[PDB]
Amino acid sequence: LKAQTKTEEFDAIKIALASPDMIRSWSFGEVKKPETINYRTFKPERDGLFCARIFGPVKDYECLCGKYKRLKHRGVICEKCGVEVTQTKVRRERMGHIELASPTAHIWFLKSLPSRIGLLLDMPLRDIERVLYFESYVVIEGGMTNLERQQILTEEQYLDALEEFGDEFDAKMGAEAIQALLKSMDLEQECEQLREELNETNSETKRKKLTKRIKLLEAFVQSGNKPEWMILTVLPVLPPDLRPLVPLDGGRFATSDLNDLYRRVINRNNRLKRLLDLAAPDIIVRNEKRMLQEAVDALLDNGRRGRAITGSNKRPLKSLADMIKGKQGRFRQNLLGKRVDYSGRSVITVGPYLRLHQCGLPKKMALELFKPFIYGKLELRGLATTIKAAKKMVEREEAVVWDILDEVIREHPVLLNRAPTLHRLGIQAFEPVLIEGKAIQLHPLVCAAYNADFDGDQMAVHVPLTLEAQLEARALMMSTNNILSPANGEPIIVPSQDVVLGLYYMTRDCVNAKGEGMVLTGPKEAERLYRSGLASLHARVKVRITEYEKDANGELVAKTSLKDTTVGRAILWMIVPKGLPYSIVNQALGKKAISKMLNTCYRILGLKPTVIFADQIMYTGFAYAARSGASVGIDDMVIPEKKHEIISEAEAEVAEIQEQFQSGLVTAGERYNKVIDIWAAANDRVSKAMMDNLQTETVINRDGQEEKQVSFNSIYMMADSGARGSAAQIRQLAGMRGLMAKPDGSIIETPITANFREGLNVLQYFISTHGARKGLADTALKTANSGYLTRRLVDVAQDLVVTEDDCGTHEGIMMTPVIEGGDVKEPLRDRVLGRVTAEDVLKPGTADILVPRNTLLHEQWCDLLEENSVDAVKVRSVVSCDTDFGVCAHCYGRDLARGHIINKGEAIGVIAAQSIGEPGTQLTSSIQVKNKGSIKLSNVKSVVNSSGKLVITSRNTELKLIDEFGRTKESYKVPYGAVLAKGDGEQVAGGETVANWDPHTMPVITEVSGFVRFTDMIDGQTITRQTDELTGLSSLVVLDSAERTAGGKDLRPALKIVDAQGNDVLIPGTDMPAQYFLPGKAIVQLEDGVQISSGDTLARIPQTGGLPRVADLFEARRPKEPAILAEISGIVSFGKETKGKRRLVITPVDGSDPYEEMIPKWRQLNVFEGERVERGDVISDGPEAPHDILRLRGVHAVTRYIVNEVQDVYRLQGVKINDKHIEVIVRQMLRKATIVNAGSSDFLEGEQVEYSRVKIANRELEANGKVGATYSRDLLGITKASLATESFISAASFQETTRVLTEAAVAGKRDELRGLKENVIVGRLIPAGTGYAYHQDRMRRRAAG
Amino acid sequence: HARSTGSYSLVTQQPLGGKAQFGGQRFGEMEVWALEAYGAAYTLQEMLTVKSDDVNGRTKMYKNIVDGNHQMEPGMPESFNVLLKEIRSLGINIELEDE
Amino acid sequence: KFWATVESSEHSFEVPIYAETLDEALELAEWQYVPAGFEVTRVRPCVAPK
Amino acid sequence: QSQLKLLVTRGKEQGYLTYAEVNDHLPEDIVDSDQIEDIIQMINDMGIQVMGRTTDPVRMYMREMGTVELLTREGEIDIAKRIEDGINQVQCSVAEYPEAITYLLEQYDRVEAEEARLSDLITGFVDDPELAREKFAELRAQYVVTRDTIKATAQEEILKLSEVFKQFRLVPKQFDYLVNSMRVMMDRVRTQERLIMKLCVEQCKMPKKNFITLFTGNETSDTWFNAAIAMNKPWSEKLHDVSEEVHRALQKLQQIEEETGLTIEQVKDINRRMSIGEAKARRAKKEMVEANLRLVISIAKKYTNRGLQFLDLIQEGNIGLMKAVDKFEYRRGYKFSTYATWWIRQAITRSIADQARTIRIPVHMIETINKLNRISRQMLQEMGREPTPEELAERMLMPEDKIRKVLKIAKEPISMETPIGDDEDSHLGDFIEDTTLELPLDSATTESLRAATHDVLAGLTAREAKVLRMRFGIDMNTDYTLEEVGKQFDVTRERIRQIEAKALRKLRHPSRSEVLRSFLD
Ligand SMILES: [Mg+2]
Ligand SMILES: [Zn+2]
Ligand SMILES: [Zn+2]
Repeated sequence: LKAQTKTEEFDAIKIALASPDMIRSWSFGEVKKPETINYRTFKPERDGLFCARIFGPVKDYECLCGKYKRLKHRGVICEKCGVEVTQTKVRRERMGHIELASPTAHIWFLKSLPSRIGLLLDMPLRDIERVLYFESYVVIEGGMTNLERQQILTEEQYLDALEEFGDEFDAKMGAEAIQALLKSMDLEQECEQLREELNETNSETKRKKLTKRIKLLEAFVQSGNKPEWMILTVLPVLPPDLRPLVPLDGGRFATSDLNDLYRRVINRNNRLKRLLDLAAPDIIVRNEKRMLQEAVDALLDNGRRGRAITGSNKRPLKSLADMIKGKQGRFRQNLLGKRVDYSGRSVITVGPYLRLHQCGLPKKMALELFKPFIYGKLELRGLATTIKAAKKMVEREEAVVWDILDEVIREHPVLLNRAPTLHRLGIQAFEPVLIEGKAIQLHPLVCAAYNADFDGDQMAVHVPLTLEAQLEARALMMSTNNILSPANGEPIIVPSQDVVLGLYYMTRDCVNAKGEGMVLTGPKEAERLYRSGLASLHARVKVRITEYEKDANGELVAKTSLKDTTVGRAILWMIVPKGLPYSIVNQALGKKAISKMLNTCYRILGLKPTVIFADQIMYTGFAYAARSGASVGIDDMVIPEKKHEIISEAEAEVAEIQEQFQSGLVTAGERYNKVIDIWAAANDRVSKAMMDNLQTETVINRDGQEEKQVSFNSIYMMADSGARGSAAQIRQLAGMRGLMAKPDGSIIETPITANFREGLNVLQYFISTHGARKGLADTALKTANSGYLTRRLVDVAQDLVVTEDDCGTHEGIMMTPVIEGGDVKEPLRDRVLGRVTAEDVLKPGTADILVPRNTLLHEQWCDLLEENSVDAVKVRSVVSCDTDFGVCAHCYGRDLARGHIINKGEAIGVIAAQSIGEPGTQLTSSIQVKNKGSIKLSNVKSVVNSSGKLVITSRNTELKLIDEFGRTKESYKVPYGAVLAKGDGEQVAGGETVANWDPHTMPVITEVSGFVRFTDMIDGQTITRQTDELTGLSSLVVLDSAERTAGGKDLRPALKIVDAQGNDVLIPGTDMPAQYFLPGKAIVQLEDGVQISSGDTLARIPQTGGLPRVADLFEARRPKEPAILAEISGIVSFGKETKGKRRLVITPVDGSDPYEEMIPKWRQLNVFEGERVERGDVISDGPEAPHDILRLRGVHAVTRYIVNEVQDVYRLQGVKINDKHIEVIVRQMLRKATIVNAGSSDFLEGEQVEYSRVKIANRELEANGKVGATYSRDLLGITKASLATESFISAASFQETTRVLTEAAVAGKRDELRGLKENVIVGRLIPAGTGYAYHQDRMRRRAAG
Repeated sequence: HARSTGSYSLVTQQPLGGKAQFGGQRFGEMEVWALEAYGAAYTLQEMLTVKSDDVNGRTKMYKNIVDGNHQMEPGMPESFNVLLKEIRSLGINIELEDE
Repeated sequence: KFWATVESSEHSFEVPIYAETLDEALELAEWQYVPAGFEVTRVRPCVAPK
Repeated sequence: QSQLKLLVTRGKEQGYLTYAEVNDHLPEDIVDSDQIEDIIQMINDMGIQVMGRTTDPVRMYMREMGTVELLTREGEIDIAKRIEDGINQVQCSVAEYPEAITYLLEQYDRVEAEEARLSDLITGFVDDPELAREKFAELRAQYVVTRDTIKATAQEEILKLSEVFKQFRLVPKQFDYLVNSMRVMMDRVRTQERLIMKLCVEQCKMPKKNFITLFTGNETSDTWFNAAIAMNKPWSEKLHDVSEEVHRALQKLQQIEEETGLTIEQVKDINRRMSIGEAKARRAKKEMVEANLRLVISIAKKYTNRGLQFLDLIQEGNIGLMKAVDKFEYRRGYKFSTYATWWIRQAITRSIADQARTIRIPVHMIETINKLNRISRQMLQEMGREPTPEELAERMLMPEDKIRKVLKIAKEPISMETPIGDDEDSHLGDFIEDTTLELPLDSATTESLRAATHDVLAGLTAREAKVLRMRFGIDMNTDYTLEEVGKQFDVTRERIRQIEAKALRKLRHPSRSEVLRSFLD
């Protein structure tokens, strides 16, 4: 079958250089005149920038002169003035051209960053411009002569060289010269010579800079382009309708600057054409050629030469490059947004009468929106004659069209959206409910997701026209279909303010009230008791309840009993459906438990029950909150009676330190700290005073004297329930508020004593001002920062989408609780749940598989793992996923707006970036065990001393508390020289002392025992004599090797352990003796001859955060003062120091070639100078560089570094983000890898891990037995990783447009789409989600027969 | 405010403030991301193609909307086409291939 | 080659310095770094197990 | 003596640099991505910026013309002398060409025969129609006297022929055509010469030393051909193979001696002489212009802001200077400076009048506008505010109603990319509504109306439907005349016109008419 000719639905795209003939192909005529219109009867002047003959008729299906005006005449060209009679739309299509007089360089290819012409010719830019401007001659194909090829000459030089050899030598100047250079160039032969050269000289720089260029060259050859085309012969002109002349009111016109530019180019070109026929002198024609070049350049890209100005207007005219680039940073058409029909917006409001799936839509709005649907639906039933009649009907607002509108509104969803869209929940689909008013009514439970308040926020509505859009809105973007956060499985529909206060006031209990102690048959007569004003809401009552359980297999079991509860809780139980135990509502129900209720309800019953439950909860919440009569008075805020004393005492305290400063007892800087410390300490007292005087303050009585319980005080109910307000906020109303700080950043030592309830004098307010201002500014800035972070994150991920189903790899990461500091800063069940196992985990007793192989771990599975004591689970991750160019479902996880495992085709990268970026607006000396357990020493070498204690000889040492269950609770790090009262496998209690040491001291101890000798220690050189004046006990202080004398600077002082015989006691179990050298500024303990033992110290040596932190993390930025690591495992050594720095000589016990590095000595050391250290050990402390982690530790280590650090940032702010998303960001980060070995691709080439692996895995079989090449994983920042994209159309968006388009053009890049952004730009179905099927099918049809 | 179908811009065909019948709501990058996060491709397509930039798509839609047929017959948004012309106005040759 | 750790301004980074000796690498680093007002912190030899 | 420190020093003293300048100077060891991209961060931390031959030709031209030595009062006479010597030489070269005279005579035969005008054939000779009609007969006479002397006495009359032909000032176009004809003839001569040459040296194996020996002076005859090949030379007997081709192509070579009335020897001489003269002329004239290139700039500095670039002005002015050099004669004693000044100024003004406008307007329009602009000056503060719009042209010599139109079109269009309020990316053209577009609602109503009218036409009789569709363009191309309708309908004329009115009536009643009635909004 014939392949094709005409236009079907196109595949991909291709970009390249254009031949002069290729340019003349698009051109339907040449524009020979600068003229535009007729100036009187405004009409295109033939052969002008605007022409009917060249481009198109001014009116649809009508000739210009007016001969053939009939729609019948089509393919006829008029005889008077040839114009084919066709729609005027073709004036937006037809191109044109201009024959240039002299060749003209294309400014994009000349002035590009690499300067394509330049590096193609291997000719410097300066020389090329020197030639183009006729400043100097350049030889071309010099042949056999005195001169080379690329060599440039001058006037006299060229004249003389011409006088010598007329022929067999050639040189020119100007654009024609560069054209000749490019045309004469033989790519093939040059390639051959470069290949011969690459193989001779062996040097890094030479062969690198050679291989790069030969790569570029052969790329240009295979491209299909040709060098000549870099110099413009023909100049294409853009369609007139894309640079319109269109008129305006008052008679004035308006046109694009492209008309001015083009007109200039045409004018100067014509003048050149005339000057050539006039045989003008060289000095003229050269000037004209330069002017032509300048004009053409100004047309293509303006601002790279002169920045030409438009007629009558100072502002520089906008060129074609500026047409493509656009503005507002990097945005090209549909990224930055665009206008959309069938849409609207308005102020938003309440409406709690609504159901979670619906929203109030104003009558007028819905009418104007669905107006096209109403038109058809009217004449469909026959209510309207024709479409016009329907228009008139809805325009007259006849009473019928309302009821006719109710039809179209019923099952047709609408899209509701807010202004700051972050996470996908920013746009949610609802079901329209006609409302009288101009305001849009929103469901309260969604107010959390939108982050929308009622203070005059506005929302926009969109109509899902096509059937597919309706079903997409209903099955995906629907409100009830997302009850959960994409960031974490926790419910986003959690009740907010009034509702939680209502349920709180319900499930609260009072000590004595109506119906206290009485019994009730059930919830019905409980509510019947309350609604009759008989029994109080909160009272202690035993009721008969029937609670169910689904504990049977797939079946509900019914049970009934007498529960001890309150009347209110019992009334509330009428709501809670089926299997949920009564214990859920038996509590006080704060904002937390009320959420876990919904959560559990979803993880037990299902979606529908959770939704209806949620609606009911909101309803009863608002109801009883209204009934509660909760208010806020001035007497609701209770100021501590003791406060006035707490001030006075504190006011006395400072005075003490005020006097000591005058008597010189304390220094100024010490005084300031003392005063600020006491004043800050007073605030805690007042604050934790008012809290006690608030929470339990109510003192009541039941059949007796007094009994006290939690207070019913309103503001406190609000703060405790979680409705609104908090401890820090109530603290400002009642107790004193803070201590402010001057703009200097330093804190003022006169804190604000008065509060909001109390008056505030002038000063205090004036001081609060800076705090306010800086607060507003800070938030306003952090908005922008969060936005930018989100942008970079979406850019780095994007096209990452679930493609395969199960890649089937056992690979993954080891999931254990974070165990930070004292106890468990995050549990195991969190980091585990929702994530399918890599391999079957086992019970403490083995040969028993509770969870087989890979199975998604849900609530029940995690509960089963919780029954058992298991502290670790291996989990498949996106970073470890073997699937190339995407992620398998069995790796990623489950979590989503639904509890089920992740679907196929969902785009995970986008929701990952969104989940990370949305919350980001909220961002800114001895071990004592807190609990009871058993001591477990991890990774430690130690020794027992003469005191019976245990001293640790290892730098890297861990202390874990493993209780009887076998789970790890406490985890700490134990420094070198620490004294343990316990050992491995011991027993301790809560608060028991285990480890002890000193921070300021780094004790150098001895494993063996014996007398202490002295070697290479000489006074005045290596050491120095100093005796204490308060005691008389001395030590000879080791003099550092910077400050030593002439020849004594070369000796390494040491303490070598000797026995009774005077021999050398060897390091246990080795041939190597034991001698411990001492560093600089290290004071000894015992002198020569004095006998010691184990544990005795030989000598004792003295000594950001927030959102930008996350930014630094994701960008993999190297810190300022990085911790140095040991590059190779071995025993460290100190060579002779040099040049203000110090050599560090590592000594491998294993092979060879002892490695030495330059470390500045000023940096305090860590590593024992005389001991071995594994690769990755800390030679010094401080922040660690991510690259160092990746290189010296590994992928699994560095990914854990990132995730743990960023989570350390977020979790500190009380923000829940599943590790998943961060892991995908990591996957995108380390995507690139630099090859080491060879046999397929190049040597040092940076290339995609997916690409490389897909190659070598193909080379492990067939091919050669294995010719496959080794590589090295590389860590790239999110912005640098985002920089790498196969699609040039996608790259033309966020990157620099010019450079991208040029580099892609010279290469002949074929953009196959396959990505999200590029498909969005070109306006077709996304290669993910709904569209994923389509693009899959086509992808299969492609590359096949 | 609200709009069904209204006046369009001359340079690039897009909804525009029309005589004070108000132009369409702007659908921004973050909104496109939101549509991308959801698995809904068609809503996004019709959003940035038929309902906005497609000169044929709009009318060819409206006729179906009134005909009782909910579909879309999309095409190349006038924007990207304009960009094809603008790019091809230079020495740059950008073409669509295959079938 | 040799990775020289240079630190200045608000932050630090490593730059490749080619040479035949650690000492020579240090000299070539400083000569090609210090005079610009850039501090030379560290010099490390390139490992790369092969 | 540091490369990096040099880069940073330039980027410190200046403070401020561009990507390319940083790429120009980089450490010997830094060629790659992270080795630059980070160095930028290094530099953008302190002294932050990121983005001989000075380019702009305003300089280079000024320097290149700055080289050329200024002339002297006497030197101008030298150059002009070189000009005179140069030109009239090619004029004499024209006068010595027979076809050049015969062409003039024939064209004049076409003039008196009313096949063409006089203005195309002549500008006048040394100076009337009668005087022309006679002088032409003088020329013809001096031709017809020399035409019979072709028999050593002719060289005497050829002089006078040249004299009378020289007395004619030809229209520049005609003269150009004559010169062209001559040089083309020479190109033909070269065609035949090269054809004959390549059949001996490049093919037949024979030296150009021996080939040109008997060639010069004959080339037409067989003296070098039939009397040659028998010479017993190594290159002689080889000439038999191609002997057909040369002899066949020789016919045209001797034919040129007829058409042009000159032997092949003479032709080349005449045309070469003309080439020498022309070259001499241009050689002097260019040298004249290059000396006066400064004057052009000095003049153009006045016209700067009129809407044309500096270099455009100086180039058009340069063209004016060229014209001045072409039409100038030193024998008149007029100073070349004050003379050429007007020419340059004229070219400048005339060019600005044209290409400084997006909408180009005629010269008299520009002048007419100028006069109004001048009148509006005097009455500005004289009227206390400004003269009323309908009081300007009273002083002008025209109907005065023009003021509106003249004041309207004159205003240049506003840049479509002009930033509008809010200072945002909002631009003027972004707010330009498309009127020429057909709104979708109307486009739908049109379709519905098509279907409707079709339905209404489905209700009539087959012939009524056919004739009513035929009367209009309904479902057909090119609605037919009432006679044509009958032509296709058999029975014709007043018949058809009736059925029309018979159809409209049946469709007039509120049963069939009620459906499409609402379309009458
Ligand atoms: Mg708000
Ligand atoms: Zn016509
Ligand atoms: Zn996988």
